[PDB]
Amino acid sequence: ITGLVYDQRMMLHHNMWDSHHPELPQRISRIFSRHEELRLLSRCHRIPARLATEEELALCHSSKHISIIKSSEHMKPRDLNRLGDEYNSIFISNESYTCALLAAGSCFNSAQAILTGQVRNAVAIVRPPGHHAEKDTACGFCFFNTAALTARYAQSITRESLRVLIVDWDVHHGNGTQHIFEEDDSVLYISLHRYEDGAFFPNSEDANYDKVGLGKGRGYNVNIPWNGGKMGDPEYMAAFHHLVMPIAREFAPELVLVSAGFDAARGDPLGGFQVTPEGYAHLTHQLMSLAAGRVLIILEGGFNLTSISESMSMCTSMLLGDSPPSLHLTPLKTSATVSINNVLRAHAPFWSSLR
Ligand SMILES: *Nc1ccc2c(C)cc(=O)oc2c1
Ligand SMILES: [K+]
Ligand SMILES: [K+]
Ligand SMILES: [Zn+2]
Repeated sequence: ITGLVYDQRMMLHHNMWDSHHPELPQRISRIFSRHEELRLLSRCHRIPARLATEEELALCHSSKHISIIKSSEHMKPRDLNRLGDEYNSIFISNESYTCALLAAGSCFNSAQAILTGQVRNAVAIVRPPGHHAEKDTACGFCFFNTAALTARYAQSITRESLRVLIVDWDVHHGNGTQHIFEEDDSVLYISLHRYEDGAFFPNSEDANYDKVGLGKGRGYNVNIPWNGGKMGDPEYMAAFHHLVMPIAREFAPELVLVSAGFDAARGDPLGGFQVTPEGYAHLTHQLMSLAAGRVLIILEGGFNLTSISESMSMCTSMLLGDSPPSLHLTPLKTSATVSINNVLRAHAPFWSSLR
């Protein structure tokens, strides 16, 4: 069966200076409501949220970073503003730390539910997001790297070398996730993201296809960067067909984590892409063929409330075993073919399935 975790307390994190900032509290309540409306909620096993512990945060983050974000709990508005401004694209309220702990702890409980056999797969409707967060810093609406921490947490209750695949289909590069595992061959990081040769957030060449990992982790970092404007279902289905799925099958993960931002969705003001809810359903359904179905979908970005609610609900529908909706309709944009070919050339030395 399918687990679901959601806790309205994660809505308390808010922007006190700009109440229309796109990373809204109602992102998670709208997704939760849509699950209820589509009668998906009643079909799931409800997994309780919990706080991550500071020891658990230290799986990926420095004690300094943990301490600094923790300290924000007690700050007056002026110092919250000052601290937030020390990072790239961060706002902080007194509730932020607690919400970031709940987001992480919720995902640990979800991974635990899967790994103990209580559920086969699970969805986590959480905020604030995580994948921009680095070992030592907050970034891009993210405080702690929830997905990265969850991979380590999974390893901490099974085997240090448990093979974890992280598929990051948030429209942005998960810079923090890449860096945390860059020298690691136990965690395969595969990200699809708008890149625009560095013009798209977070604006680093770290996100390019030629960054394939370091040391023993060489080959275990797969960046699929998009250039030249809007991409959609055809391009994402093709990237999964040619790259994500062949590499994933060869890696043979024992657990799949999805950094599931829905900002590549049709309608997203930040992403500018047009992946459909049906498209996200097919991506989910493909990932379910891995790791004996052990997949945990973790909300990252995604800022059109209707788009993210429809899209994530479709993912949960697939997890629950529903038939994929009818769909990949068009030839690829030429720059997407170039992107896919660039990644294939970059990773053929490491994956026999690409040769
Ligand atoms: N990084 C960023 C911050 C704020 C935004 C708003 C308010 C709207 C938008 O379309 O994109 C944004 C991107
Ligand atoms: K991504
Ligand atoms: K890696
Ligand atoms: Zn994003």
